[PDB]
Amino acid sequence: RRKWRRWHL
Amino acid sequence: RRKWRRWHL
Amino acid sequence: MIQRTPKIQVYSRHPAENGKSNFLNCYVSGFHPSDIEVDLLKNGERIEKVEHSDLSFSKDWSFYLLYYTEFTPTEKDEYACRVNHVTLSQPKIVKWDRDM
Amino acid sequence: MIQRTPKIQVYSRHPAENGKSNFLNCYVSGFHPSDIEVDLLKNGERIEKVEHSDLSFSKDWSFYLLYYTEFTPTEKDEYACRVNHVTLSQPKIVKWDRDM
Amino acid sequence: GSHSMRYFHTSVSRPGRGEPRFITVGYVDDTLFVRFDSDAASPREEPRAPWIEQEGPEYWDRETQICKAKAQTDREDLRTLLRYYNQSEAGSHTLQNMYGCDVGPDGRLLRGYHQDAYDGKDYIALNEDLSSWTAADTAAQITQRKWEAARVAEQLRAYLEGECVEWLRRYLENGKETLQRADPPKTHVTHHPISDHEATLRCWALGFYPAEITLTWQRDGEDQTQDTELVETRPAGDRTFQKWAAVVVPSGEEQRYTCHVQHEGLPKPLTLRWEP
Amino acid sequence: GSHSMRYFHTSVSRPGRGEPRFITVGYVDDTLFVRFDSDAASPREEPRAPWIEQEGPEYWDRETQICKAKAQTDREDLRTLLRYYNQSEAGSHTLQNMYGCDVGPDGRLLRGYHQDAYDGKDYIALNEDLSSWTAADTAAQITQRKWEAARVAEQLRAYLEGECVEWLRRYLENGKETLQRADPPKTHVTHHPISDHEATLRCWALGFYPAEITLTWQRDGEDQTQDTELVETRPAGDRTFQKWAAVVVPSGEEQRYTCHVQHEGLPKPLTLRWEP
Repeated sequence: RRKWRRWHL
Repeated sequence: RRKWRRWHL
Repeated sequence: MIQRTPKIQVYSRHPAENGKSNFLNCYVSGFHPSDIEVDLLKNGERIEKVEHSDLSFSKDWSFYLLYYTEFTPTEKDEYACRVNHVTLSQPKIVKWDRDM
Repeated sequence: MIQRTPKIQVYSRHPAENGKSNFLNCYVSGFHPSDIEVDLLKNGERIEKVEHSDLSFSKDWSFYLLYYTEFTPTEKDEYACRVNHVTLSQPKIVKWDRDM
Repeated sequence: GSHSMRYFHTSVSRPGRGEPRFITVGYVDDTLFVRFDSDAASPREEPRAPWIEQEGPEYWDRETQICKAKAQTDREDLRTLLRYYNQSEAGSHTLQNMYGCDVGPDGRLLRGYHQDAYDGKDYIALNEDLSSWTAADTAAQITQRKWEAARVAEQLRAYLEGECVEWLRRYLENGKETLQRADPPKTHVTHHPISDHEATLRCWALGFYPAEITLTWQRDGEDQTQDTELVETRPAGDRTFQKWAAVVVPSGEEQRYTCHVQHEGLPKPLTLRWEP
Repeated sequence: GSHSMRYFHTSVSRPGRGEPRFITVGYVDDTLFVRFDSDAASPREEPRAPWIEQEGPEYWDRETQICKAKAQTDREDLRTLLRYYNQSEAGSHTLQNMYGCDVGPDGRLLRGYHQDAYDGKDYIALNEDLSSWTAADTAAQITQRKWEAARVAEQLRAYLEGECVEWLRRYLENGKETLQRADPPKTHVTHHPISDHEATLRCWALGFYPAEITLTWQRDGEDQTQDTELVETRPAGDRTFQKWAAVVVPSGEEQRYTCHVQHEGLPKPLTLRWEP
């Protein structure tokens, strides 16, 4: 299953 | 100006 | 089928001044289907040569039209619009009131 | 900017047998950007209801897509894929050859 | 600023009374600029704004032919829809189309539109992506499948992103005197006695362009939305619009009430009071 | 054996045509198992393999929300990159992300991945150590500095070493019928006359899984790499792959030529000849 992504470029 | 219309329902 | 009744407003182009030439408007809107009969009346009688805008419609597809005529308001002369539409059992008359 | 032209292969899912139902594939790959137009043709005309895979990409970031449709090969019927991409001045047509 | 161009089309069948009535109008923002009506004697597209009249005879030729073609397309489409909805040949039916584009201050495409309605309800619409369709029902789904096969969305995209935007830019320039001018509302408050106990305060906004406006009544600063009678924005017939907002106020308490007007042509937003 | 799990994400901006298209797919080895597309009517992550369908409504709920979040993150990231590269708001741009993990026969982490690309070129990548970054340019260096401050590598490490490996193990078990089965190529050689002097020998490999395969032609035992036309391995559309290798041979000398096939599903490596 997926990783939540909690950051921006 | 207008678009010619070249299709039917 | 979808049928919507007209909203009706009767009003002048410029603020009413007795003895000064002006335009009487009847604005019909929010109706469907587009077939509609509109008369402008002076003292209960049909004004001749009333012009109207070309049929157009709003985002929700309901139609609007402006009916208009040159007129010179006075103290005593009474104006009104008579509207008939499929959604109406009888024509609706809305009197022109210069305060509205 | 980085723009890469599509490689194109047109082929069947199973070895072609005249009169037997099969799948016609057009595989486009190694292209960038991802916007691409692909038609499968039968005798010069666009086959309707052609399905495609979901956009994915290889290690070098270049994209690939599979376009496919049910088909029944015959001796006379001619099949092809037409591909348009930004990197192309005109659509590329690649004929289906059962030997390839 | 931000601007829009739209073409509106309406076909209305009339069984036993000849071919359907076709009326199309073109708008830039709130300004009507062209019209075609099929029941005019020798129908041509005609100008309705001074800045379009400068277009050559070839513009009017092509515009006219497009309008005739659309009317004819609509006639066939209306027959088709009787089939899709299993309808009798007896009744009058309506087909409506709108399409056009919005541009931002810079003149870049913000959004393109193309949508149809049958009998006053959503039929099929081009989605904002200008690549996919929303069909309102299983009949519209048959249209969708045909338009997907014929790559119609791709054709509309080419126009909405190219010509629609280019010609809108051109019209804004040629019509810069009017299309790029906002006329602020002329405002006043009137006082209409109801009895010895109450009166109506009516806040007028007249002669404004474009139509977009906000009229609100405040009492001591709080919002009287629940008590305000707000009529629909209405056209004056000269390019400008009117609107009024009204509250019923206790006699003597008039100065507690403030009318507030926002509109793009106003140097500053307005605050008004009844001036006896 | 050794296995992999990957999630691929692609966002493509489309100025004047709404928000960017977002498409993500998940793979275990060469098998697609989930997908999300933002232009579907009511987008959900959907199964694409039978062994994932058994996951509860809460898996699909969470997977769907992660996908929506990523799409939104990407929308903002795409705006940000216009700034970093001093680009116009006019053009379409592409943001790509991949992440996942490789496990060995025992199911222990071999390697974790996380890398981004902008407009088809390397942007930033997590290094094999899962602790440091490789930034492709000075724009990516701004991302690096933010991710170093926010301790992003540490978060990715926790996932790549824990959940990625645990869920991959789980999928391999649930999908053991297919994910743990290699399908050997079905092989044959065809003969395609060019003239009276030469013919093409084409060595087919069909119906194999996974995609990895070696096809080579030999003449008398020596390697014909320089003369072999080798097409890219291509999907058949049913989970399996195809490939062929071809040499132009002098008419009559066909039996000098041998085709050699290696693939993990073959009991023994193959050697083939044209059989007239």
